[PDB]
Order: sequence, then C-alpha cells, then structure tokens
Amino acid sequence: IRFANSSGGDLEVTTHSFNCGGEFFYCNTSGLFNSTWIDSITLPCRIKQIINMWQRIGQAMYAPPIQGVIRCVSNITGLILTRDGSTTETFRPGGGDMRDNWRSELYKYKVVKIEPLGVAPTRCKR
Amino acid sequence: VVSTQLLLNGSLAEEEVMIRSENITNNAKNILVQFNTPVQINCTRPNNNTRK
Amino acid sequence: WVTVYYGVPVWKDAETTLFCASDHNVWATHACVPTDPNPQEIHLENVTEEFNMWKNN
Amino acid sequence: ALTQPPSVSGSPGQSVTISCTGTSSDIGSYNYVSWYQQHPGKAPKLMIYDVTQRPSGVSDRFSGSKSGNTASLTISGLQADDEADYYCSAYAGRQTFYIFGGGTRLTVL
Amino acid sequence: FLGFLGAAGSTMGAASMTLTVQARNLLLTVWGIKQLQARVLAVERYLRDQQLLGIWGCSGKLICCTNVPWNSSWSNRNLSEIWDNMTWLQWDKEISNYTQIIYGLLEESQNQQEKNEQDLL
Amino acid sequence: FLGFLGAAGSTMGAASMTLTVQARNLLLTVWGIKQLQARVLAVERYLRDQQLLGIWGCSGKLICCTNVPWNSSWSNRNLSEIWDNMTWLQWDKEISNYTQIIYGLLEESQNQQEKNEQDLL
Amino acid sequence: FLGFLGAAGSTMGAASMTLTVQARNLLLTVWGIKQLQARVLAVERYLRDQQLLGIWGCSGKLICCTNVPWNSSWSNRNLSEIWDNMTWLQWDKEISNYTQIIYGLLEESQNQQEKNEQDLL
Amino acid sequence: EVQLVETGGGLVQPGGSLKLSCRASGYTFSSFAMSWVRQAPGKGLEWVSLINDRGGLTFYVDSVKGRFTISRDNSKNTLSLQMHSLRDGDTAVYYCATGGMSSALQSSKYYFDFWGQGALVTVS
Ligand SMILES: *[C@@H]1O[C@H](CO)[C@@H](O[C@@H]2O[C@H](CO)[C@@H](O[C@@H]3O[C@H](CO)[C@@H](O)[C@H](O[C@H]4O[C@H](CO)[C@@H](O)[C@H](O)[C@@H]4O)[C@@H]3O)[C@H](O)[C@H]2NC(C)=O)[C@H](O)[C@H]1NC(C)=O
Ligand SMILES: *[C@@H]1O[C@H](CO)[C@@H](O[C@@H]2O[C@H](CO)[C@@H](O)[C@H](O)[C@H]2NC(C)=O)[C@H](O)[C@H]1NC(C)=O
Ligand SMILES: *[C@@H]1O[C@H](CO)[C@@H](O[C@@H]2O[C@H](CO)[C@@H](O)[C@H](O)[C@H]2NC(C)=O)[C@H](O)[C@H]1NC(C)=O
Ligand SMILES: *[C@@H]1O[C@H](CO)[C@@H](O)[C@H](O)[C@H]1NC(C)=O
Ligand SMILES: *[C@@H]1O[C@H](CO)[C@@H](O)[C@H](O)[C@H]1NC(C)=O
Ligand SMILES: *[C@@H]1O[C@H](CO)[C@@H](O)[C@H](O)[C@H]1NC(C)=O
Ligand SMILES: *[C@@H]1O[C@H](CO)[C@@H](O)[C@H](O)[C@H]1NC(C)=O
Ligand SMILES: *[C@@H]1O[C@H](CO)[C@@H](O)[C@H](O)[C@H]1NC(C)=O
Ligand SMILES: *[C@@H]1O[C@H](CO)[C@@H](O)[C@H](O)[C@H]1NC(C)=O
Ligand SMILES: *[C@@H]1O[C@H](CO)[C@@H](O)[C@H](O)[C@H]1NC(C)=O
Ligand SMILES: *[C@@H]1O[C@H](CO)[C@@H](O)[C@H](O)[C@H]1NC(C)=O
Ligand SMILES: *[C@@H]1O[C@H](CO)[C@@H](O)[C@H](O)[C@H]1NC(C)=O
Ligand SMILES: *[C@@H]1O[C@H](CO)[C@@H](O)[C@H](O)[C@H]1NC(C)=O
Ligand SMILES: *[C@@H]1O[C@H](CO)[C@@H](O)[C@H](O)[C@H]1NC(C)=O
Ligand SMILES: *[C@@H]1O[C@H](CO)[C@@H](O)[C@H](O)[C@H]1NC(C)=O
Ligand SMILES: *[C@@H]1O[C@H](CO)[C@@H](O)[C@H](O)[C@H]1NC(C)=O
Ligand SMILES: *[C@@H]1O[C@H](CO)[C@@H](O)[C@H](O)[C@H]1NC(C)=O
Ligand SMILES: *[C@@H]1O[C@H](CO)[C@@H](O)[C@H](O)[C@H]1NC(C)=O
Ligand SMILES: *[C@@H]1O[C@H](CO)[C@@H](O)[C@H](O)[C@H]1NC(C)=O
Ligand SMILES: *[C@@H]1O[C@H](CO)[C@@H](O)[C@H](O)[C@H]1NC(C)=O
Ligand SMILES: *[C@@H]1O[C@H](CO)[C@@H](O)[C@H](O)[C@H]1NC(C)=O
Ligand SMILES: *[C@@H]1O[C@H](CO)[C@@H](O)[C@H](O)[C@H]1NC(C)=O
Ligand SMILES: *[C@@H]1O[C@H](CO)[C@@H](O)[C@H](O)[C@H]1NC(C)=O
Ligand SMILES: *[C@@H]1O[C@H](CO)[C@@H](O)[C@H](O)[C@H]1NC(C)=O
Ligand SMILES: *[C@@H]1O[C@H](CO)[C@@H](O)[C@H](O)[C@H]1NC(C)=O
Repeated sequence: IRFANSSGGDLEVTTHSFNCGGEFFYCNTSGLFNSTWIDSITLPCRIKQIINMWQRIGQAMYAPPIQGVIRCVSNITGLILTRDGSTTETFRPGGGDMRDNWRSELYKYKVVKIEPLGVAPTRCKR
Repeated sequence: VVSTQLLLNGSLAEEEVMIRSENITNNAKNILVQFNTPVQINCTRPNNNTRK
Repeated sequence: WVTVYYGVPVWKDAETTLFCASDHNVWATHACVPTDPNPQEIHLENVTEEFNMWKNN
Repeated sequence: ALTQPPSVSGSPGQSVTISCTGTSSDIGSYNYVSWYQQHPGKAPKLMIYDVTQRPSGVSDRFSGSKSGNTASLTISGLQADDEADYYCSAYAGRQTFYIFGGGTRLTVL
Repeated sequence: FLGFLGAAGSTMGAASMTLTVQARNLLLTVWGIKQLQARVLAVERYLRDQQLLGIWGCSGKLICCTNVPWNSSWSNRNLSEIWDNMTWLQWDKEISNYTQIIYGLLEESQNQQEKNEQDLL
Repeated sequence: FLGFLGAAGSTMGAASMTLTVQARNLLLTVWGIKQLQARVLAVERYLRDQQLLGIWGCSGKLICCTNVPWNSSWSNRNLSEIWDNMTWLQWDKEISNYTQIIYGLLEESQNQQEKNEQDLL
Repeated sequence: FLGFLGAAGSTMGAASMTLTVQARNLLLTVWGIKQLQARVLAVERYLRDQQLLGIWGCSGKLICCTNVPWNSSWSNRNLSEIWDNMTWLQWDKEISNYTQIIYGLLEESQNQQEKNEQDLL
Repeated sequence: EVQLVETGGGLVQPGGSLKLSCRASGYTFSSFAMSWVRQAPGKGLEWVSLINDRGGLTFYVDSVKGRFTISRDNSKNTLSLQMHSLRDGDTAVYYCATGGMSSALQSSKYYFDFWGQGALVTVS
C-alpha cells in the first residue's frame, strides 16, 4: 500500500483548501502523502483573495484582508482518498465534491415517516 | 466546515479507524477515512498585514 | 374480527424537509429554531434497521 | 340448567355414554361445553373442553360431541379408575355465564 | 416509561398500550415558505387519517372494534402468533397487499350500519 | 361506480349513499405563497364544518338524526316529493332563506340535551 | 345576548352555557408569510386541543363527564363556592399547579376503559 | 404443574362476613382470568363469580350479586372473595379456578383449566 500526493487538477482540487481566521488557504499536502506502507512536517500554503465557491462559475467573492497575524489550531478527523488502480495499490488525496464532507457526519442518521393506522384480527365484534 | 483532502473539526470514530466507501472495489469511488483519534494541525499566516 | 388501531409504532423510509435549529453568521442566524436544552433520545429495543449513507437525502 | 340424573355403568372394556341436555339459548347455540371428572373428596379435573377437544394429559379414552341441544361424553376402554362423578357445563351467554348439570356416578362392573 | 416509538420492537399486544404516545407526536422568505409547507403537510396528513377513521365509524377512538370478518386469505395465523410473537412492523409488511381491500370493506359496512340506524329511529 | 359529484343529478334519496365520495374530496416565492394560501384555506373550511357538526351533536357522522321538528313554513312538501323527486341542488335553493334559522335551532337543542345528560349522571 | 367572552366575569355555573360562543371563535411576500404563519398556528392550536379531548374520551363534546375522582388536595372547596361564587378566570389560577396531574390521570383512565370495552365484546 | 391454594375460615354466623383467598403459583397469574365455583356439601357445582386478568371486570351469579365481591391482586398472585350477609344456603366448598373468560386478543377459553382444593365454608 503506497501513498502518493495529488494528481494534476486546479488549485482547489490538488491542494488542501480551508478557511481559517477569515482567510482562504491552499496548502500543499505532498509532504503528508509520500510513503510506502506507513520535529513536525511543514506544509507551505498559498493565499487567495478572490474566491469561487463550490464549483460554480459566475459568482466570485472578494475576501477582505484580515489585519494582524492569523493563527489556527484544528483537528484532522479524517481523509478523503481516491484509489489509483497488480501487487500494489496507490492512494492519493481526493475531494472537490462537498457532499462528501457532510456525508461523513450524517452517515448515522435516517429519516422515516410514521404511519399510525393499522388493522389486525382480534376476537371481538362491534 | 468546508475543506478538501483533509476533513477538519469533525467527529471521531469510537474504537478504530474506519474505511467507508460506496464500492470499495470501484476505483472511481472515493474512500472516506474516519480517525478514532485527532491529529492536531497548526496553521499560520505570519504577516502583519494592515487594512485601508 | 377486524380491529382498527391508531397510534401504531410503524414507519417507512421517506424524504422530507428538515428544519434547522441552533443553540453575524454566514449560515444560521435568526432563521433557525432555538434548540431544546434537554433533547431526547430513545433506545429502541429489538429493532434492526437498514441504513445507506450513500443514498441519504 | 343442564340435565342428566341417572347413574351410568358398564364392565371394564365396555364403552359408556354420558349425556347432557340443555336448551336452545344455551347449549344448542354455544359450542362451549366442557366436561369435568371428580373423585369424591378431590377437586374436579377438566377432561373435555369446547366440544371435542381434550387437554394435554387427558387420555384418548375420553372424547365427545354435541347434536341439537344435547351434548355427550364417551368413554371407550372403560377402566376401574374411571369411577368418578362426571359433570357437564356450558357457556350460557353473557349475563348467565355458566351453568352446570348434576353429576352422574360412573360405576365399573 | 418508554417514549415515542419505544415499543416499536415489542410484540403487537405489548405495544398497543402506547397508542397515545405516538398519536401525540403527529400534532429569508424562501426559507420561511419551506417551513410553512412542512407544517401544512403535517396538518393535512393528520386530517386525512382522522377523516378515514370517521367514515369507518371509529371517530374519537384509538382502538375500534368493527363488524368486518377477517378473511383467512389476508393472513392465516392464530391470535397467539399475531399478538404474542409478531411486532407491528412485521405485521405491516405481511398484510400490505390487503390494506386497500380491508379499507374498502370497512367503509361499506359503516354505510350499511349508518342507514340501518336511521330506519330504526 | 360513480365518482365525485356523479350523483349530483340524482334524486335526494338516490344520492345520500355517496356521501363518502364527496367527503373524501374535501381533504418563485410569490407563487409558493399562493399555493400555501390555497391549502390553508381548504383546511380551515374543512374544520369549520366539522366544528359545526360537533356543536350540533353530529360529530363523526355522515347522517345525523336530530331532535328538532321540521317547520312546515320552511318547506311544505311530503317525503315523497323531497326524497324521490327533488335533487340536492334544487333543495338547497328551496330552503336557502331558512338555513341560518335551522342551524340556530340545532345548536340550542344540543345545548339543552348536553346539560340534561349531565344532570342524569 | 352576550357575545364572545361576555360571560368572562360571570360565575362558573352562569358561564358554561356559552361554551359554543367561545368555541366558534377559535376557528409583499414577507407580509404574506406572516399571515400564513398566523393562520397555520390557529389551526395547529385547535387541533392539539381536539386531540387531547379525543384521548380522554371527550371527542365531540363541550361538557364531558369523566371517571376520575377529584382530589381534595387540588382544591378543598364545595360545589357551592366553585360553581356559584367563583369565575373561570379565578378558578384557572387556583388549580394551575395541578393541571398536568389531572391531564395525566384522565389519559390513563381512558386507556383502561378503552381496553375493558374491547374485552367485553 | 400449577397450584391454587385456598385459605380462609370455614365457620361463620349468618348475617356476618367471610373473606376467602387463593394463592397461585407455577404460571403467569396475570395472564389468566379466574373464577370461584361452589360445591354444595351434597350436590353439584355452581358458578359464583368471574374476574378478568387485569382485575377490571367482574361478573356474579344473581344469587350473590348484591352480597359478594371478587377481587384480584396481580402483584401477590392472589384472589380474594369477600362474602357479606351470608345465608345458610351458601354453605359449600369454594373452589378457586383458573379459566372462565378470555382476554379478547387471545384465543378464548370459556372453560376452567385448573382447580384448587377447595375451602370449606359453613354458615351456622
Ligand atoms: C476548528 O476548531 C477550532 C476551535 O473551535 C477553530 O479555531 C478557532 O477559530 C476562531 C476564528 O479563527 C478563533 O476565534 C478568534 O480568536 C481570536 C483570539 O485573539 C479573536 O481575536 C478573534 O476575534 C476577532 O475576529 C472576529 C471575526 O468576526 C471579530 O468579530 C472579533 O471582534 C475580533 O475582531 C476570534 O475570536 C478561535 O479562538 C479559534 N479557537 C482556538 C482555540 O484557537 C478552527 O478555526 C476550526 N477550524 C476550521 C478550519 O474551521
Ligand atoms: C508541493 O511541495 C512539493 C515539495 O515540497 C513541490 O515539489 C517540487 O515540484 C517541482 C516541480 O517540478 C519539482 O521539480 C521538485 O523536485 C519538487 N520537489 C520535491 C521535493 O519533490 C510541489 O511542486 C508543490 N506543489 C505545488 C502545487 O506547488
Ligand atoms: C480535538 O479532539 C479532542 C478530542 O476529541 C478535543 O478535546 C475534547 O473536547 C471535548 C469537548 O467536550 C472534551 O469533553 C474532551 O475531554 C476533550 N478531550 C481532550 C483530550 O482534551 C479537542 O477540543 C479537539 N480540538 C478541536 C479544535 O476541536
Ligand atoms: C506530487 O509530487 C510530484 C513529485 O515530482 C510533483 O511533481 C507534483 O506536482 C505533486 N503534485 C502536486 C499537486 O503538487
Ligand atoms: C518523499 O520521500 C522521499 C524519500 O527520500 C523524499 O526524498 C521526498 O522529498 C519526499 N517528498 C516530499 C514532497 O517530501
Ligand atoms: C513510520 O512507521 C514506519 C513503520 O515501519 C517506520 O518505519 C517509520 O520510520 C515511521 N516514521 C516515523 C517518522 O517514525
Ligand atoms: C459494509 O457491511 C455490509 C454488511 O452486509 C457489507 O455488505 C458491505 O460490503 C460492507 N462495506 C464494505 C465497504 O465492506
Ligand atoms: C463494485 O465495483 C465493481 C468494479 O467493476 C463492479 O463490478 C461491482 O458490480 C460494483 N458493485 C456493485 C454492487 O455494483
Ligand atoms: C512550524 O515549525 C517551524 C519549525 O521551526 C516553526 O518555526 C513554526 O513556527 C511552526 N509553525 C507553527 C504554525 O507552529
Ligand atoms: C502588527 O502591527 C501592529 C500595529 O500597531 C502592532 O501593534 C503589532 O504588535 C504588530 N504585530 C506584530 C506581530 O509585529
Ligand atoms: C425485546 O425482546 C426481548 C426478548 O424476550 C423482550 O423480552 C423485550 O421486552 C423486547 N423489548 C421490548 C421493548 O419489549
Ligand atoms: C376472502 O378472500 C378471497 C380472495 O380475496 C375472496 O375470494 C373471498 O370472497 C373472501 N371471502 C369472503 C367471504 O368474501
Ligand atoms: C397457534 O399457532 C402456533 C404456530 O402454528 C401453534 O404453535 C399453536 O399451538 C396454535 N394455537 C394453539 C391452539 O395452540
Ligand atoms: C413465540 O414466542 C414464544 C415465547 O417463548 C416462543 O417460545 C416461540 O418459539 C415464538 N414463536 C415464533 C415462531 O417466533
Ligand atoms: C404482495 O405482492 C407482492 C408482489 O410481488 C409479493 O411479492 C408479496 O409476496 C405479496 N405479499 C404477500 C405476503 O402476499
Ligand atoms: C337521470 O334522470 C333519469 C330519469 O329517470 C334517471 O333514471 C337517472 O338515474 C338519472 N341519473 C342518475 C345519475 O340517477
Ligand atoms: C314555524 O315558523 C314560523 C315562522 O318562522 C314561526 O312563527 C313558528 O313559531 C314556527 N313554529 C314553531 C312551533 O316554532
Ligand atoms: C305527496 O305530495 C304529492 C304531490 O303533492 C302527492 O301526489 C302525493 O299523493 C302526496 N302523498 C301521498 C299521501 O300520496
Ligand atoms: C316525480 O317522479 C315520478 C316518477 O314517475 C313522476 O311520476 C312524478 O310526476 C314526478 N313529480 C314531479 C312533480 O316531478
Ligand atoms: C327567499 O328570499 C328571497 C328574497 O327576495 C325571495 O326572492 C325567495 O323567493 C325566498 N325563497 C323562498 C323559497 O322563500
Ligand atoms: C356581575 O356581578 C353582579 C353581582 O351580582 C352580577 O349580578 C352580574 O350578573 C355579573 N355579570 C354577569 C355578566 O353575570
Ligand atoms: C391526592 O393527592 C395527594 C398529593 O398529590 C396524593 O398523595 C394522593 O395519592 C392523592 N389521592 C389519591 C387517592 O391518589
Ligand atoms: C360550602 O362552603 C361555604 C363556605 O365555606 C359554606 O358557607 C357553606 O355552608 C358550605 N356548604 C354548605 C353545606 O352549606
Ligand atoms: C358568594 O355569593 C353569595 C351571593 O349572595 C354571597 O352571599 C357570599 O358571601 C359569596 N361568598 C364569597 C366568599 O364570595
Ligand atoms: C403553585 O405553586 C406556586 C409556586 O410558587 C405557589 O406560589 C402557588 O401558591 C401554588 N398555587 C397553589 C394554589 O397551590
């Protein structure tokens, strides 16, 4: 099992995008996914002010700059991987479809409809 | 929380790391990996910007 | 012999509109119902239910 | 109520029949005519229930049926151990729930 | 004790003592419209069930004993299995194909009863 | 057989066997509002009729026999003409001017009955 | 005579003859939404009270005599004071702390009655 | 095997009262309807009273209807029969029995499945 960095695509696809402190970061994760089988690791990041949200075209926003210095601390709680595929498998970071980030939280829930009427045989007569 | 590649600030698995997919043998599908422990990541923009 | 009951604990899969609730935001501000400080959860004994996260509306 | 005043008898191995006669708005219309066995000094035991059915634990020497307003109990391979009083009863509807007939003494010869 | 749907895994006769538990749980402009639609629907669904009980002669009841005989073709089981072994979810599946037939029969026997009661007055 | 309003041209006693047929048929933001208004109204109209039957002592019934005498001044006709010759549309026109009087009388006789029934318990 | 709430200052037994008077009074897109919300709410409140009467066995009635005994701890007064001296507004204050207890008891006695009536059929 | 054990006094004066009771074991008490049956010292059986499994419905034979009360307590597995007034004609063996009715959501009985030994009651 091998890990590899992302394949070519747009910045929003190949990097780790996140919004923190009010600014939009695009970090290079090639330092995390570079191994066979299995201090700190420093990931460089780029910053953008003009943001096209989701996968829409035609509606851009400008993110005002944030004064001062930004510091963020967060928890990585999971990964989105795509399998590249006869004795080995390669996994690469994936993403770009936001539904995958909510599917991971809503997986435990189901919605059902209540149907309160029913009939059954009993031993009585009106 | 909006992000790519790494999922941030979500919930954790109760006992073990779990692999979930629509079809694990289909290379066209994504695999969601849920950790049972967090990995802490510290990000910064070390530039004292001003606004006008 | 036929007896009619109303209030029977039976359900079917369904798709509906859910509402948001919450305890200057982009998302949930005033168009969101205040939450219940003591929300309920009821364990269902002897109930097996099929779930499918990939078809979850 | 229900009636059958005579004693009943026969030798071991001979069958005997015990009748139970009631009325139409009683035994005729309701198919709920049980039979009970009682040895003197003891509590009754259920032998037949509904009309033809017997409880588990009751031997197949005991069977029964009804026709018109009369029910009957049949004992086949009569034993000396069958010397007991036998009673019939019936569900007589709501209001008058149960009635019983007089018992008949079975004598084995 | 148990709350809403707590008896869902219980047998049919263990359940059916909790009927009031479930009965009581049935009760930015675009966002507001979506919520009204949800509320209007809950009301309409409630009323359709009440109307239906009404035409069958079961208005105001949670348990309503009717005068329609049970057809062995709908379910050939004895009371012991239905009320002491099965749950309501299992039962609903077992007789799904006969629900509309049963409902039609209930409506008709009530129409006949309702007219006989007029003639007797 | 006949569906909704199929009996509209039938005589009053030929009709009135189809009462459940009609009873069951009573159940872009601006566009959405218009539709909610239509649905809310259908519910409100339904409930007003049900409330009215309730206060007259006819809740849950399609045919309700009351204790108010018929005044010959409302319609001086015999049962043969009313039930075997006339239709419900014709009848509604014939007694339109007395509808509110009749409704008031029905409410009052129920209030009196309801109290007498309390005193007897 | 008196209209809506006219009997509010009358004694409890002087009032309670006017029950139908109050019962009948319960029935730009953003502006339109506010009005639908008002109408939907009136319907939902109405239905909750009707459901509650239903589970207590009082469906279709304005006066419903039940089988739950009155506990002297709820109000230690004789019928003369309650019905001939007090008003309904005063009474509501006097027993506010016991309302939920009473409602729970009414639901339970109906469940017991409803089952006994099934066993007798 | 199940047991029904009648207890209670066997001798009272006419015009008095007497309470009989019956302890049950070996079966779910709460699942069955129960009844009392008399046996006259020299004659047959007579039905006296019937109670529902839940204790809510009671039925009596006309001859004791204004005098006897049948009661049940499912937490102690017991029946009781409270006699009042008492007549010489009430002298009998009183048997505790299981059966008699049904629960309407279960197959009917309308017969008695089990009997106790019988309490003997004499009215002087
Ligand atoms: C994952 O979860 C963590 C923990 O909840 C979360 O980190 C939090 O981010 C917020 C926003 O970046 C931090 O809140 C800021 O803290 C600084 C501390 O001095 C304050 O000055 C900030 O307030 C200013 O900015 C506001 C923006 O509108 C103004 O309204 C306000 O007036 C001030 O100008 C603000 O409070 C928060 O402290 C951290 N939490 C911790 C423990 O550091 C993290 O961002 C989440 N990750 C992702 C990707 O969402
Ligand atoms: C992400 O970081 C890696 C290394 O930190 C960058 O990799 C370099 O890419 C150039 C492109 O031709 C190569 O010539 C270098 O040899 C690479 N270095 C290593 C160590 O592999 C990578 O380009 C960065 N990604 C982006 C999108 O900038
Ligand atoms: C990263 O995950 C840890 C572990 O879940 C979070 O810390 C926990 O926060 C909950 C909140 O109720 C506490 O009850 C736990 O005791 C905390 N655990 C520990 C070990 O401290 C932590 O807050 C998460 N970080 C972020 C940024 O969400
Ligand atoms: C992945 O690593 C290779 C190493 O040569 C690099 O060329 C490629 O650009 C990396 N992918 C991204 C998105 O940086
Ligand atoms: C990947 O691992 C090799 C191992 O020598 C290392 O040289 C290379 O720099 C690593 N790539 C990244 C992006 O860190
Ligand atoms: C990660 O685990 C592997 C397991 O073989 C080990 O060889 C490797 O050196 C480890 N890396 C670090 C940084 O400890
Ligand atoms: C998940 O569990 C179900 C249980 O039947 C199994 O069929 C399915 O293939 C499992 N999914 C994966 C990815 O193994
Ligand atoms: C899973 O993917 C493989 C890949 O070809 C496919 O053949 C298989 O049918 C898929 N599973 C299902 C249930 O469709
Ligand atoms: C990352 O590690 C480097 C190593 O010197 C350190 O200087 C830097 O401040 C660290 N960044 C964060 C966000 O902690
Ligand atoms: C950023 O500039 C402000 C301007 O007053 C100053 O107070 C602050 O300390 C500076 N921050 C850093 C990290 O130098
Ligand atoms: C679940 O099944 C067990 C099996 O006997 C049963 O005892 C239990 O009561 C059932 N759950 C409920 C809520 O009745
Ligand atoms: C019972 O069902 C069968 C098939 O639906 C039908 O042919 C039969 O007429 C029904 N029984 C009666 C008495 O109607
Ligand atoms: C009811 O059906 C079940 C299963 O077929 C059977 O075990 C039971 O004996 C039947 N009822 C009676 C009379 O025992
Ligand atoms: C029904 O429940 C009883 C309870 O013990 C059990 O013995 C019986 O086997 C069950 N029957 C079925 C078919 O579930
Ligand atoms: C109902 O009809 C469907 C049609 O396929 C059939 O599969 C199902 O078994 C039927 N249900 C019963 C229990 O008759
Ligand atoms: C229409 O009028 C004719 C005249 O006799 C009558 O027979 C027919 O049944 C009427 N239509 C309906 C629907 O009854
Ligand atoms: C019948 O109607 C007339 C006019 O509306 C009225 O004067 C008369 O009192 C009514 N009959 C009775 C008995 O009230
Ligand atoms: C009823 O009125 C009609 C028309 O006036 C008349 O023909 C008929 O004879 C009357 N009823 C009787 C008693 O025949
Ligand atoms: C009423 O209907 C009968 C049916 O034949 C007809 O003879 C009679 O003339 C009709 N009367 C009126 C006035 O319509
Ligand atoms: C009802 O009143 C109106 C008032 O003009 C009158 O025209 C009509 O004939 C009246 N209807 C009847 C049948 O009394
Ligand atoms: C108001 O109080 C007086 C005091 O006797 C009473 O007579 C009167 O009827 C009361 N008002 C009403 C509406 O009853
Ligand atoms: C009456 O109320 C008191 C306190 O609420 C309670 O202790 C008592 O049990 C009630 N009476 C009865 C007979 O339940
Ligand atoms: C009822 O209570 C009032 C006030 O305590 C008292 O005056 C009246 O006499 C009582 N009822 C009777 C029996 O008179
Ligand atoms: C109740 O009303 C009567 C009417 O005269 C009055 O005499 C009595 O004092 C009143 N009692 C109280 C306490 O209001
Ligand atoms: C109800 O409870 C409140 C709690 O403060 C108390 O003030 C009030 O007097 C109580 N009402 C009655 C009449 O018991």
